[PDB]
Amino acid sequence: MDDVYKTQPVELFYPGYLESRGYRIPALETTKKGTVLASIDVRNNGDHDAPNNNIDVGIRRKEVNGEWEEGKVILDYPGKSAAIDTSLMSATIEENGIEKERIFLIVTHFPEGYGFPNTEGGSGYKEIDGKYYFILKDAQNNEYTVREDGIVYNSEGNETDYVMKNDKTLIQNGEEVGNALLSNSPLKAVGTAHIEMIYSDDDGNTWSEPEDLNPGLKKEWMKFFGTAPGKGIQIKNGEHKGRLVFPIYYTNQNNFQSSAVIYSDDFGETWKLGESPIDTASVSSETVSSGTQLTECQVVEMPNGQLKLFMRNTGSYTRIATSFDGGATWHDEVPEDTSLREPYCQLSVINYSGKINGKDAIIFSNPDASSRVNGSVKVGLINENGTYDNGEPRYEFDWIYNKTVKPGSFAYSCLTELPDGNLGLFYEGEGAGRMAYTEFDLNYLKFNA
Ligand SMILES: CC(=O)N[C@H]1[C@H]([C@H](O)[C@H](O)CO)O[C@@](O)(C(=O)O)C[C@@H]1O
Ligand SMILES: [Cl-]
Ligand SMILES: [Cl-]
Repeated sequence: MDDVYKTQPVELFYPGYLESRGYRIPALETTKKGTVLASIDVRNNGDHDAPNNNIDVGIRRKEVNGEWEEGKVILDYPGKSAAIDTSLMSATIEENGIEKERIFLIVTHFPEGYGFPNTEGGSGYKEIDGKYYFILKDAQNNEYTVREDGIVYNSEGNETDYVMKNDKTLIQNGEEVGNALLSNSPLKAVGTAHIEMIYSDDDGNTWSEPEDLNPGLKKEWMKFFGTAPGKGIQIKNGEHKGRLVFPIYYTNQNNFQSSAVIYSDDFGETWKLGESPIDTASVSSETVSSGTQLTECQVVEMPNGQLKLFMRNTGSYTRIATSFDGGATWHDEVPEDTSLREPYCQLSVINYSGKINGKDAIIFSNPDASSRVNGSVKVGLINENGTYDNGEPRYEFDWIYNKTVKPGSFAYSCLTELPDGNLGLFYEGEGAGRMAYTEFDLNYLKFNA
């Protein structure tokens, strides 16, 4: 205790804050300017997942040597159309002679009446030539496409008297007749999972309008397709320096869940979908229908740029996948780590910028139990141990520290490194829909009660 740092937990979001009855799914990221960003599900109708819940994106900022600022809703869809599970990423690009910083946020989006349990398949788009067009359905399940200037075309390629604005509002004869995201609209969007993206150029003050990442990225055979909540990373070393890496997961036609990442090499302008660790020489994540499912995940980078994907799964212990091509593919051996008991809950893992006992290190946090209790933060030392049959080296984890930071209820959490080398933790567990945040140092993790 004598030399340890640990702040008493504070509530950043709670029932009633921003008029919301519920809050869930914490995400935490630090900017290059030292600002801490805390995004959350603004679950206005209660703690339940989609569907039947008006969920929005909220965020709070804490600049270096400053207080937590007021929370703001930065993405809000009509009715009970949900924006659920957010992920944050601070990333930079060498501009003219200025290294400029942009903050990325991706979130899963459902139209009204839909969520993970009842999602349909498809991207929500139809491809004509090389252009993807937003699909709309009438009550008779006929198909329409939104094209130039928002004009709605029918299945025969002829124009209707409908226009859809970018916020999915439907105009007919100069009158607003509905919104494509609502259960009561004459023309509805496909009831399927989207990943939407927003970005901020001013250290998190203001955010762009959502950009749908589905077209050309989500496979038509996918049903669920959504953000793995927490954070993404920008690769710092190796062949793929600068690549943005965002953990996601999806389901195929058998509703089997598979983890993956989407990545960008043009600073978020375009995105590509990498393989799942489910995808091997033997197994295809498109057609698999049995075995261990891999769902929510987080990614950390090795000293040479090698990627490690930590995955929530239907097994007892955390699964870790290894990528040699910046997340495009994963080594076909995906082992457990018997030091990371995994009771089917989201986890957090991050890179640590400084050496710990002369080694590069990562930090891990999850409920270390057979249920969502005993929130524990672990420190992993990185050790080389030979190379692969290929040329790339082999990294292993030494879990030296394993500190309980929440003996009672503990669910979703997200770590981040503070500008001073300390650690922040945005976690569920304090009860009554309260989203808690605490700070501590490495000595707090070394202490063994
Ligand atoms: C999009 C969505 O629904 N995400 C939710 C996930 C998924 O439902 C599961 O990963 C699917 O198996 O699970 C939670 O319910 C949970 O267990 O805390 C909360 C989270 O918001
Ligand atoms: Cl302890
Ligand atoms: Cl509760």
